[PDB]
Amino acid sequence: VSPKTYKDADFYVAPTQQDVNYDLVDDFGANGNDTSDDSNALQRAINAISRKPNGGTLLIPNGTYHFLGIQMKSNVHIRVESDVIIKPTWNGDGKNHRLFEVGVNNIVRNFSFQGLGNGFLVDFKDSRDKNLAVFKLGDVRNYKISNFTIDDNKTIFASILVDVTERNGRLHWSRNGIIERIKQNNALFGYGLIQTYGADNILFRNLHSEGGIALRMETDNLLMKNYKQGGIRNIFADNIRCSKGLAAVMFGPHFMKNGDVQVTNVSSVSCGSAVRSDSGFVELFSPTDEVHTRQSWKQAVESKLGRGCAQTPYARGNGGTRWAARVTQKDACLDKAKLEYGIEPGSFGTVKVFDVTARFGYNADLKQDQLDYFSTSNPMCKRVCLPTKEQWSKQGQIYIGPSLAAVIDTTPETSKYDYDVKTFNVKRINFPVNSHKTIDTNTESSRVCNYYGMSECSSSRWERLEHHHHHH
Ligand SMILES: [Ca+2]
Ligand code: NI
Repeated sequence: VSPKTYKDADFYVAPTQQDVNYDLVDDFGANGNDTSDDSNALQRAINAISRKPNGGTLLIPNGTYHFLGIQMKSNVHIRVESDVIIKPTWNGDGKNHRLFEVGVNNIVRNFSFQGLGNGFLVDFKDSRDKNLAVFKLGDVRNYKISNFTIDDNKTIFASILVDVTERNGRLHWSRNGIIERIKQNNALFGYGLIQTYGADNILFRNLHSEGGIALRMETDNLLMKNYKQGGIRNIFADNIRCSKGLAAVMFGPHFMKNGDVQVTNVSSVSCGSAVRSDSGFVELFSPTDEVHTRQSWKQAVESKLGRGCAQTPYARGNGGTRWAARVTQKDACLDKAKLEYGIEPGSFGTVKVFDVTARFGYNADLKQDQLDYFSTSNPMCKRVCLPTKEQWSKQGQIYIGPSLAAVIDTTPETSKYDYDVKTFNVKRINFPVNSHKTIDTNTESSRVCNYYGMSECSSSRWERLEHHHHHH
């Protein structure tokens, strides 16, 4: 079997007309030389540009800029010179920030943002703000974002949120685009370069995440739960790479029913696996006017579903009055929950991954529920470490240690909502004897690691100091 082919114009069509072309410093008064905020300048430039029926280009010239919460607009095409450094402007209000928002609070049509030459840098290393994404996308169509390195500091926040937004009683999200030639350094395990929530006809290409997951197809979030709208469809990716992370490519549908995805050329070095699949699952949320306790919400649920059909309900945020519970993964329970609440576990349609190469290493991101898969090849749990509380205060959520497999697949969960990640020409390099090529639901495991008394990771290892950057 052969992969499906395509051309860049299938996703993104560049402008044929242009009314204006400006320079961020010369025309708008950005200062590339001090540490002042350049947000106003950038936005004034963007605004002036979208004013014109055919828009135009704005050049961001060499220098160091500070931007935050900028609002993109239709028919603006930003070009960024290769010695630019972009930094998040400081904001101490403790909320979730992004450098750039595309179709989040408006509607955006023909838009691009491109590094020239060898690419530029977004730098988070000196930021005091932990809550940062580079781009958040909503209602945007026909776009290209392209060319740069993100120097992260394990912030909370996939860097690029291919996300939904809410306008006039429905959800909206991005249709045709390309996101390509981006490297991320020093990402947090539970995050990475791309996270997708709602997406039609998007090409993801030449993307690399150091840590976490490069292409996270984990389709979750409030608005989609509530509106029963969103998810991803007809996604193409090529050249997805992981280093010192969980996975290059990950499928995790949650509650959303997703479309088709095709991936070619997946590589990883020193990651959990090159490809990862999770089963879908259902959470039932208690009503927002009823006052509930954990035990009362479990009871409402076991009442309609059965003894044993609810998992341990957790708290909705702070408050303590609103509750959510996972339906147990048993066809029976899942069946009644379908009949009774009209909702089921999520899945993906046709999924094909071509050319997967996983190179063994010693510094993968590892989840605690994966450690027992070392039983066959690493029966003394060598080279696995626990991060200190200063490094990560919820000890046991993340470990650093040897690669486990080419492909991890937890999808066999359930009967009716199972989905099929087809993989082709899968290779491993330098895995030890008795190790796993695929890990699934049936794979034999057995505790060999000290979960909470094993030795702790050096600062050097946690902070990836051995990696001297050369994007310079
Ligand atoms: Ca400045
Ligand atoms: Ni760097």
